[PDB]
Amino acid sequence: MKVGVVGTGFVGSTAAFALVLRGSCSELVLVDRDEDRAQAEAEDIAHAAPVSHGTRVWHGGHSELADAQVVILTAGAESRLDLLEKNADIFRELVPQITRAAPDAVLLVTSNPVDLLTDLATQLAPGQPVIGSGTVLDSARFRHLMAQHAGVDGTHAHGYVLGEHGDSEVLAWSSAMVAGMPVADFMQAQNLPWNEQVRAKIDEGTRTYYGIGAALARITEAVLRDRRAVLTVSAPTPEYGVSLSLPRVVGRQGVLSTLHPKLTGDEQQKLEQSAGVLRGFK
Amino acid sequence: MKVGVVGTGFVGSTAAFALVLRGSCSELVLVDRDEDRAQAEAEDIAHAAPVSHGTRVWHGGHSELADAQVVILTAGSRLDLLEKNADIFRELVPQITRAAPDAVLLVTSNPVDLLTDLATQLAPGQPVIGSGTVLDSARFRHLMAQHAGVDGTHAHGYVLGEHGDSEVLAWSSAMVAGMPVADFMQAQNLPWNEQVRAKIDEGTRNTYYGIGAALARITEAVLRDRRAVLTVSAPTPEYGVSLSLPRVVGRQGVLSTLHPKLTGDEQQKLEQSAGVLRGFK
Amino acid sequence: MKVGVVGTGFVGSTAAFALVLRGSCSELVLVDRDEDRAQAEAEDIAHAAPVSHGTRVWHGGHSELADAQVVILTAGARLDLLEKNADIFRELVPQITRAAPDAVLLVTSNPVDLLTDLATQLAPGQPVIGSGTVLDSARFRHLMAQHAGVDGTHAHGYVLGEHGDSEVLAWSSAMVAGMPVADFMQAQNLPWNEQVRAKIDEGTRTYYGIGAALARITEAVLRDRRAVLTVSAPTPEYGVSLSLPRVVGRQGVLSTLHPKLTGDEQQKLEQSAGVLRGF
Amino acid sequence: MKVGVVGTGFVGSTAAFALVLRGSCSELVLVDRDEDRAQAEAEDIAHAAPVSHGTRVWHGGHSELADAQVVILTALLEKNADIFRELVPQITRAAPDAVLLVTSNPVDLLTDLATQLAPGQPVIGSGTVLDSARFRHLMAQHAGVDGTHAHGYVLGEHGDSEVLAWSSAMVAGMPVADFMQAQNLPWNEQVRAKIDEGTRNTYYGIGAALARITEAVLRDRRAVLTVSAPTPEYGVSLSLPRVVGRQGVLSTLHPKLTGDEQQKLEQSAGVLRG
Repeated sequence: MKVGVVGTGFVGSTAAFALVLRGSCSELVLVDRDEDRAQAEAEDIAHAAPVSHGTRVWHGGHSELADAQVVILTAGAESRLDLLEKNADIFRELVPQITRAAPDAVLLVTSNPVDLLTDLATQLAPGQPVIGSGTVLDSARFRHLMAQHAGVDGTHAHGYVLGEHGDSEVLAWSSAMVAGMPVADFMQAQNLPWNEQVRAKIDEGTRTYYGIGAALARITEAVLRDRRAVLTVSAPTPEYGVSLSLPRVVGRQGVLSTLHPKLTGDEQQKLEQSAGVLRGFK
Repeated sequence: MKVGVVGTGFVGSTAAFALVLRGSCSELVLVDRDEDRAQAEAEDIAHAAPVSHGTRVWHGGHSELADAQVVILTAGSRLDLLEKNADIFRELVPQITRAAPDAVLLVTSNPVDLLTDLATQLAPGQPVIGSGTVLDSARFRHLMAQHAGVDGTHAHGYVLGEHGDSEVLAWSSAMVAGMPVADFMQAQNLPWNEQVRAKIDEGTRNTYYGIGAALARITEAVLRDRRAVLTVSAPTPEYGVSLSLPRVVGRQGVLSTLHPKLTGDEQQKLEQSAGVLRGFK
Repeated sequence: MKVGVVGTGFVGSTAAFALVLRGSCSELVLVDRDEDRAQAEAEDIAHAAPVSHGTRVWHGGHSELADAQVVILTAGARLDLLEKNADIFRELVPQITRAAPDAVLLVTSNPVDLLTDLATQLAPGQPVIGSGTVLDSARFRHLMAQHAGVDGTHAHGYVLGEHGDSEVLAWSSAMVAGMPVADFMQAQNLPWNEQVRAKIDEGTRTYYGIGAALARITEAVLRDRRAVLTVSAPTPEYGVSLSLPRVVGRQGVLSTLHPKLTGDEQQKLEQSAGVLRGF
Repeated sequence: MKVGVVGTGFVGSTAAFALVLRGSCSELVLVDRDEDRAQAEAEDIAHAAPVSHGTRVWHGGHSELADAQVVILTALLEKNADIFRELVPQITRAAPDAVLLVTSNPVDLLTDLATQLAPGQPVIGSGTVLDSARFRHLMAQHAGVDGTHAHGYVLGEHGDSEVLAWSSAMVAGMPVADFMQAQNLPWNEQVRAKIDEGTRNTYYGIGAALARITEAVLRDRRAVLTVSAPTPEYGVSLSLPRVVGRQGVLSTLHPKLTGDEQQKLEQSAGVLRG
């Protein structure tokens, strides 16, 4: 199981560290324009590998991505709009280099804006699975906070953050669930406080790169182990004409299917306004 | 984090193996009447420890359980098994309470439900829990998830009541990816019907790897105070017996009980299940 | 990463349990003549996989070994004992080579040494390894470490030769924290004598230990770990398959490291090899 | 198992991240003068927690270290002492039993200081732990084998003045040189000089190393680590190989060095006395 990360900024290297401490893969290659930085991160992360499951780590050029199952594209560079078209330029340079070396690797895009850059990466790489990290972390926070308030472990909480990664994203309260009940219903049965204030609180919370680092590793593990995990990753969503975060089953071949949630009229509305924002910039 | 397991039959040693392999605890004591088997299983399991986290394994008498956070009690006509097994418990549980009065007692011997009742009275003022239907609930989830084409963590569902032929599958509350299981099958256009459900029901009602691993999960829930929702067996006043329902489990043991909303039929089947146990009790 | 285990007696199933619970592989197949047992143990072990890294577990026929990186051959039923398992091997190994021609083949049946020789014959052009003295070497280390009072990673030592009573403990190279064990024991002012050392030698000479060892060998291959393991392989200097320390990786044994032994240890070794030369 | 970290600079939060990712402990408190920083990272890190270990992570103040088994102090020496003089007593206040793991530079003297401020409590510094680990990793890499089969210590003062004990360097139970000879791999003053550099040189390695030291404590493992502690045959706090457990340093293993090796060591000892 071999993984490459392109761009060893903070996100790339935190993800690489997470992958290593976790034993997610057996080979990990760091690839960056600033070779030296790549060199230094690789060598520092190396002396960390878990005995029970070591990982060859090293830096190299794009040709080293040879046989990567997953490549995590973290490369990136004032209006959101010229962050957008700087990174588009960087992407047009890199993605073809990636496809050249690892034509079959699943491409995991994380640079901001992730949704639009996932769209770009998709067109620059038509014959490859391309996925954006999208709202994965935020969905994870949404669940973590609900579970924290319910007094139960996080695996017992279900909930999605949908749409555009950012202020525009939508919390699908309508589908939020704890121990197999709608959240309101769990809170009531447990005589715990639930209301607009508590939800509003969670809302501000849902919205360092450790969280994203770990998340990127879980998305990667889902692929590496052909896992069919449900993750709200960003992908081209034809109903909306743009790449967006919805829940998607993820495994070795990337996105295996997309299950659009049944939203309230108000949630569905925010979602479409979200999609509009992205349509323009696109 | 210290764990003791009493009675080193297959279940106890398989659990211990699971505990050590996952690094669940840093200290593990095997306690058995047959002090040579105990020492063998302890010296053998001792080898299986994972570097990235080691565990000190050894065998001892009941005094060695001192300061254990969890003790797994595996020592063991149904009615014959039961009383024969109750006698053993009346001997052992007090020796356990002697050595570790504030440890969580995890009962796994069959019949687990009634023996959890017995243990609870032999050891008042100490958290007591039976493994109950934990493994069955897990199978139930695993089978739905496998049929849904999704990882098991996205499946929710309980097996309630008596551990055995009488346990109830709470279909009414089976959930996948946030939806009722059928609604999810309808959304993925996967087959869902009585026969699919009856086949899962067979796989849920069935070598001790499944139970060993579950035993470790419950244990880890306590050691790490994780607030895991597990269908473990505890005395349930509404039924006057110890049976399995979903319970939040943490360091102090059962922190609360979540009585699920069942269909008439299920509640009916649960009460009959409780009757059977009152009958032995 | 896919592994298939063949023959689901206690060793194979314990090995499978260890692999699953540590997440050693993503994909695991149990294959046995007794397909009912295989199905039972596969369904049970499946229920036992940690959520982080999951493993798809199932049972099947030999054709299911398709694309295994490692196949653990544990099938088994003295000259007679040997002649019965040889027959079984002559039936199975070619089935394995059929479906998984590039799998590393990890032989554990007894006698492991001679059967590793047989399997090597039956499956040329494919890495073949026997579990040999891997577990024994681990106990040897564990027991010294336990007596020295330091974690086991800081003990070094090999059990060489024939798996069994004839196996050789290479005391002459035993090491604790980078020193010869005697020197370590003296520095820490602990007892070291013929009576302590024979009690260790005793604990060195249920299947949890071997299960976990088999997993470790398998993980070495799956991850290409370049681990030094005293596994069994044909050793031309002795004309038989024997346990020596070997660097084990994705392609199996990458090299053999012949240890320096005392004249006495080298003797016990060649005596050990003589026997096997008989079979 | 409870761990707290004082000071959530890079070394602190990378150490905590590593603890949380490996599920090394169940509770983890970040304690910092800058409570806003401590708050997110507790919140961000909240998350890298694997499901099947798993850890409660939060921010708070010194009182919140209560019942900690290990406290990692990551919060120049001149200034850093004034800070220790304020914090260590606050730590000893709340967590009197905790093993005190000092990591700030200079870690050696700042360990001696902390030992002063906190008697009757195990105190150790991270010392040369990371460097001993690089040293071994680089030999192993060159030998073509896994890191566990390499043995080697970096001794003395953390920094430019530390001693690689080439005299006891070992691969697969042999002297590194003897292994490279048997394996037919190049070994020559040049190769070693390269290793030397890499050995003695971003906070991933130190983060992971801090976590491994913490786990040795938390799990009472009896691990041999080259941590810094007051060493009475040098009058200063030094890195030697020491057996480490739940009660901190259980013993000290003074390695047999060449005259030239013991040379640099004793030399550095004095450069320490001030």
